[PDB]
Amino acid sequence: APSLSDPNWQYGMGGWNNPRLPNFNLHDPTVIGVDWLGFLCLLGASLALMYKLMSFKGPDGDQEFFVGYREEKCLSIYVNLIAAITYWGRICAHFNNDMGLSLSVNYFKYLDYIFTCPILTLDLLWSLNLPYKITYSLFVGLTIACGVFCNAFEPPARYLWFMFGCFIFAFTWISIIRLVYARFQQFLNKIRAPLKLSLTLYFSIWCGYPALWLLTEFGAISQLAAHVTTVIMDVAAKSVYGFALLKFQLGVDKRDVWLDELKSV
Amino acid sequence: APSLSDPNWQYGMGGWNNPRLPNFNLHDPTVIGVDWLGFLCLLGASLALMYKLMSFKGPDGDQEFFVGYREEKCLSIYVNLIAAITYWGRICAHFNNDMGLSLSVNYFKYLDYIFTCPILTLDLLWSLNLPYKITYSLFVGLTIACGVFCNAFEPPARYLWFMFGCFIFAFTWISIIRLVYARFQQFLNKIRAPLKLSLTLYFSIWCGYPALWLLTEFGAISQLAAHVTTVIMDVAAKSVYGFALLKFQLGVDKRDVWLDELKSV
Amino acid sequence: APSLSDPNWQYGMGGWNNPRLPNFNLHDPTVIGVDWLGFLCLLGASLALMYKLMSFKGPDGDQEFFVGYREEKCLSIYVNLIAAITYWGRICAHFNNDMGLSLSVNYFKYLDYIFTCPILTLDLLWSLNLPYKITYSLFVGLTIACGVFCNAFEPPARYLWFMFGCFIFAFTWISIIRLVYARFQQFLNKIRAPLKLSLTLYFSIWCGYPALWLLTEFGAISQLAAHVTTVIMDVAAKSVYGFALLKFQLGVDKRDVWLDELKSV
Ligand SMILES: *C/C=C(C)/C=C/C=C(C)/C=C/C1=C(C)CCCC1(C)C
Ligand SMILES: *C/C=C(C)/C=C/C=C(C)/C=C/C1=C(C)CCCC1(C)C
Ligand SMILES: *C/C=C(C)/C=C/C=C(C)/C=C/C1=C(C)CCCC1(C)C
Repeated sequence: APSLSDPNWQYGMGGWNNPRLPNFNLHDPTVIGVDWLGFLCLLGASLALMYKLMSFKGPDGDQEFFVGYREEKCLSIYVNLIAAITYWGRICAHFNNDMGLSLSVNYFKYLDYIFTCPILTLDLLWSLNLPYKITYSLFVGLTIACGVFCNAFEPPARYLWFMFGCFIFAFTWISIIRLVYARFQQFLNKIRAPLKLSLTLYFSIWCGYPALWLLTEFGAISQLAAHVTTVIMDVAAKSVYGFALLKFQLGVDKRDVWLDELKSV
Repeated sequence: APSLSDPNWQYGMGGWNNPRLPNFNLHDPTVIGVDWLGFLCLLGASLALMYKLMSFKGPDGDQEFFVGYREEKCLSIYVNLIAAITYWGRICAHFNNDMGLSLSVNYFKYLDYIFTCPILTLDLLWSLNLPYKITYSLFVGLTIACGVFCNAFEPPARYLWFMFGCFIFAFTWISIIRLVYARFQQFLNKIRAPLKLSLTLYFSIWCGYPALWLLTEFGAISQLAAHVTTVIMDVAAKSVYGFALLKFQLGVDKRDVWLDELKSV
Repeated sequence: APSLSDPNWQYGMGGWNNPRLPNFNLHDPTVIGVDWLGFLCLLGASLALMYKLMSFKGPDGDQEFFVGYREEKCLSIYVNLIAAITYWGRICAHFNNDMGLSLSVNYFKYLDYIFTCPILTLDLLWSLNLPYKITYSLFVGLTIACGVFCNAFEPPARYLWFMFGCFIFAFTWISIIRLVYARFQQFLNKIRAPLKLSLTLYFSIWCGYPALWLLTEFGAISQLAAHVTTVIMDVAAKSVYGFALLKFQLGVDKRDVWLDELKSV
């Protein structure tokens, strides 16, 4: 009796077809332009990061492959490159008239984030030498899986999965923010306002994904606007972050007095 | 000519439909109750482990994030949490009348074990400082993949995959048991009978999965009884294990004389 | 309007059905024999590597589990074993008349390579102590994913994915070859011609995969010949490599003067 096809519901792209959202035309000029812009931004950021890292000769300017033997510094590059590949799929799907198996790369919403967000969290926590560097990465991965199930499934299980992922993300993100603030309250030793604004806005960009999902679900924001905003948030979250960290963890052993093991909060 | 739909066989939930097993009603009160109990047990165990670990301040009571900078101690928590998420899916599938895409979380038998058993084996071998700590984890993962293919496929390939996974598991488990006995014959220095009973019964719980599959396949044990027994075995294998290890590897560097590199068997 | 089924194209095994290639009879005696030979070769190589590694007692002949506590030496074994499992699936699919769900193990071309090539690259770069040991592993993985999408999708997106994977592989492989030549120009201190021939032919075997795909795509080489050549290339690339490295990185700490961190190219 159990089956994957409930005959009381409709299905389409990405799983359950919400009866209140109209069909989203993936072949609109706005969508093609925005996807091209996102792919170009991510690929350019990845190439520039790779050039700036591999070309670094070390603090004393004699160590070829200085970053090659210190792999944790390259963790940013992958986060961009994988994203670029995902966006490349979108471009391919438009050359195929947004048709057939080519859509499979981005068929399920938030699935592409499974291979990026955990690595971004891991690199952010490793760069600042913070505790629970992988535990929170796994928690973010489970959040992404919860979101994938939520967007794929029918209303009841969809909302239950959303709630599960929401508490997991809330706990992990509050913990990460407290750790990062504790670490950065030592750096302060003009920079204060810009640093605080950058930190709070970077946290807000992450917090804005579930807000966008909720706005899209109940017909507040249109699907086209949601797509454009999602592309902008992905670019802002991934491209800048690596460049911001590049001028910070270059030519260091990552065990300085500033970045020693966190003590007393 | 090749196709994924052999017209000489029937198909249903989880792949091939055995013509000798009746359809298993996933919407039975017993199944809902047992799945709720399993989810509650796994989630409670995960939360209690997380609280007891993150709250540990170190041997001298001055190291906040003592476990945060020693990640290998948290490897237990993930094993539970992932399991809980899997069980959460079951609960979601019952709120959706055991219908539609919601079943996809537990569509394929033993697939959920792919992300838990390797981590459990890795943590068990790392805690006791034993050799081949990852090789046996990968072997267990390949065993889980073999079981997934076995349950998914039609009789001939099903039995061949079962046989392959069976020898892999036999070799890996005998090796692990010999290593664990060699390590624990030093600890003995009242505890002997309880420790031996706990160790042998924990090994028996792992050994009982293929036995349950064989009993279910040939109509000895009913599918409902198999489901209840599988839930009990999962709880026993995962919830207790972490709590048992918690009072052992707390506030240590994991390189003591007892847990030095194994020598002479 | 978007759907995974473009009605202007045909579909079959592995995704898009090329209208210029005839249906490939997977139940031909040549295919069964070649798959059996490949499975036997990979499994025998894995078993012999495992026996020769686990049985090593260390440089001074007193360290049981010498390789067990030095895991990076076993990275070869997994590369073979996983491959064997994949080939096992093929054998299973022939016992099921090349029918039904059993084909799912090898439904998508190059998907099986996702879990082998990255590990092979990682082990090769780690054994010689070379930089970017994981970055190039991830690049090879993304190349394999690009190839999977290329073979799965319809002509336009297929060729675009092929081009993307082709540049990624070109960059990564030229970088790896330059690093390996730089490392091995120190070893030279009769061996020169055999070593150079082995190195260049091993690189050529890797370079020959996209060449085989291009030859198959445009009806130059027949599908049966492509299958046999692919099996031979897999055996040559995986079985020999581990045995070649076995007599090199046995009973060493992997930080000798020859294998110190690469300097000045
Ligand atoms: C580059 C892409 C990034 C950083 C994406 C991040 C995505 C999230 C943090 C998503 C979070 C979600 C929840 C907290 C609730 C469930 C829905 C999600 C997946 C959108
Ligand atoms: C928490 C869940 C756990 C520990 C599950 C463990 C499962 C196994 C050890 C399964 C083993 C199997 C075989 C040895 C043969 C093939 C069938 C399996 C997968 C049930
Ligand atoms: C044991 C199997 C091995 C080593 C397989 C290796 C495969 C490749 C290096 C494949 C490379 C490809 C490209 C560079 C272009 C796209 C097509 C591929 C995947 C065949």
